[PDB]
Amino acid sequence: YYLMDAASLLPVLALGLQPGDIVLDLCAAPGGKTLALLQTGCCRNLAANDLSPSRIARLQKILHSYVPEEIRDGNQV
Amino acid sequence: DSSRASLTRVHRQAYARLYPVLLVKQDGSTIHIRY
Amino acid sequence: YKTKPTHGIGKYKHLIKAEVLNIHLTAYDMTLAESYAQYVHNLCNSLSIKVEESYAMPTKTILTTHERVVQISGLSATFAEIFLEIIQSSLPEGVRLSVKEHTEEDGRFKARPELEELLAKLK
Amino acid sequence: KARERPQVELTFEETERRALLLKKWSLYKQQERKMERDTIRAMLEAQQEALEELQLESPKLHAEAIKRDPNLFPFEKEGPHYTPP
Amino acid sequence: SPWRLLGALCLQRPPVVSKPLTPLQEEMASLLQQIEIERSLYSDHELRALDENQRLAKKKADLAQDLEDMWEQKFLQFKLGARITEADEKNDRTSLNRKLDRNLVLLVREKFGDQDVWILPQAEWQPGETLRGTAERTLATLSENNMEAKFLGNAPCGHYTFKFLGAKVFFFKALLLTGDFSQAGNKGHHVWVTKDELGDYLKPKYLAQVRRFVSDL
RNA sequence: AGAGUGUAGCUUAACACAAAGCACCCAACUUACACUUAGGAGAUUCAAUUGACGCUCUGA
Repeated sequence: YYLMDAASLLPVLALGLQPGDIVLDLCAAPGGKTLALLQTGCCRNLAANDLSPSRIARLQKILHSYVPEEIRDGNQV
Repeated sequence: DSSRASLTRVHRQAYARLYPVLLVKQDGSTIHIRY
Repeated sequence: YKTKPTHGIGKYKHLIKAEVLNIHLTAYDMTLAESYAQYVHNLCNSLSIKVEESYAMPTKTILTTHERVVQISGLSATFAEIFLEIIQSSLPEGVRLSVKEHTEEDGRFKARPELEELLAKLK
Repeated sequence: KARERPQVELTFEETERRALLLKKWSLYKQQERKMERDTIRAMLEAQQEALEELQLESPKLHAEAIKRDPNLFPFEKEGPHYTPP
Repeated sequence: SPWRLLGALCLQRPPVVSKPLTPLQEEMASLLQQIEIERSLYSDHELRALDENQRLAKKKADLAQDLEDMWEQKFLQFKLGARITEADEKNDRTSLNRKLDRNLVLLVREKFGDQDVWILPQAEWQPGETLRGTAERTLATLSENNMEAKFLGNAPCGHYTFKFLGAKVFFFKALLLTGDFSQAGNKGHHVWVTKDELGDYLKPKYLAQVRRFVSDL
């Protein structure tokens, strides 16, 4: 499980996500919402972007540690 | 040359038995469709 | 080395570059449509006709018919003559033959390798 | 229950057909691709010669000849059928 | 330069009846059927065909065939349309339904001053109209019926020049899906001619070259 | 009627020690393509450098 504020989970629920949808997340790092988008499983391709490579590093870490390599594959994330 | 392309086997690994079922619905036209 | 007459023998990226019709082939039978799509695609490859995609949108809800599409490009008006005649003659079983166009209202997900040089030229 | 037809093995008799009739396909398809390519060559040469002849006769008429047809925008056509409706 | 203003329209009527099977085709049809059935997981029909029959046999020891029967014999007496509507006339070249398994061309009898020969419908081209427009003009003038002939792209299929003064004729194709003739017994001598007797139709050597841009298929 | 030419689609490939090398075709993996794998069809036009069978262009 991932411990996070349940408030931050609401905007993901606000998206009417359907299978085979392409999701852009302009500010991804450190994560939380991105992980939730991945947990939905309705997204075909994921776009994760953040200006600071310092923060994207921890984003990389959390998605590596939580999400298996099988789901990453090639440009799905 | 319709005949060569008409009879073909589907390249799906798993499928149910396909019988050439006749397709007429008050159209006067005969069509052989695998169902 | 620049001054030596062998210069730029290693040049490679100059040889590469770092920088429309849609054909409908609907049939009720699911053993037929893709076979003819294959055939048309093979004809296109032989006569140097550029192909984009062979996309398939889902079966209509119930009875049930499914649509197979081939995207083609690079066709001349003169060469169309020969090409369209063959694809009409080769029609297997009452398959609706359509020629649809991109109407500027019909964007792609760019790959990571493609994006870097795009960013470099953007700024 | 997920097993329809388990065993389909037979004697060399079946394989004889499986092989030789497939070789007959290779032959049959060989002739048809040859004649297809024959039509290709014949067609393109015919149109080319005709256009050249029109060109030398009249320079302005071949120009209006090489326009793309707007009627091929909604072009819809069927082919052969089992039985007429 | 003196020229005779001539134009030509190839009305290639598409086949209405599907092409006949060569022996190998039905041989392989039976073969592909065998391959098809030999690789399967389960079908709802086999559940009623075999499984319920087997348990019914077990019940009796202590129908799918029946419902297949009535399916089979109902359409036997309900005879479908004739696959071959060619042989009944055998001679009606004027009739549209003469040969339906192959491409056919409509051919008219022309009456020239000094030569009398069967040729493909003519078009008297004008500098006012385009070359393509000539083909559309001659729809009503020569056939005097209902036309829904589809015209493809503008391009010269073939060109022939004969000298007696000179003549020039350009050939364009068209697709006529239905050619219902209002006046079957019209004065105009129109016949639908297949590829195989097309050579025997016309006598001239020079216009025998037409075969190059008209495919047998 | 004359004017040219000739190897399966292309190639002067051919000294042989051979008629070669790319093209091409179905089959399985693939939405497809493609790659790869497992198979198939191929030619030195016919008669002694010469003559005539096929093609092409000019002869109404």
